[PDB]
Amino acid sequence: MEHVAFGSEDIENTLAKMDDGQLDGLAFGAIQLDGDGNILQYNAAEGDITGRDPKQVIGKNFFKDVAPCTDSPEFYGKFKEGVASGNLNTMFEYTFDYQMTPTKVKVHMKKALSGDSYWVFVKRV
Ligand SMILES: *C(=O)/C=C/c1ccc(O)cc1
Repeated sequence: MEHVAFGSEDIENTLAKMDDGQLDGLAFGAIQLDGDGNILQYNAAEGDITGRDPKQVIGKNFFKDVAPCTDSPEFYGKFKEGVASGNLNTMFEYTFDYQMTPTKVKVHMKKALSGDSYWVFVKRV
């Protein structure tokens, strides 16, 4: 493992050092999105939760193609408000149910420290 707790206050600073391999050492799912919702990074824990193969989803649009069940005010609407504002820090439960067994999770979206990119962190509940 990497030693980082889900929901940690300074998670964006800790995950700024991780390349894709390091991200694969987290205890929770982690996705890095650009401001349009294209997938930049997608770790092994997330693939275990959702069934997606990480290298096959990087470059895809999370809200349009990968995760249409999240294209809603309750998930994508929060994301795009945060992108537009340039600030995002929200944690909520959600169900992932697209071409998969419905899976209840806790989601934490947080703007990355540098640049303009956005983390989506996920764990089972
Ligand atoms: C709903 O369509 C959710 C889909 C989904 C969520 C999270 C992922 O990493 C992959 C697909």
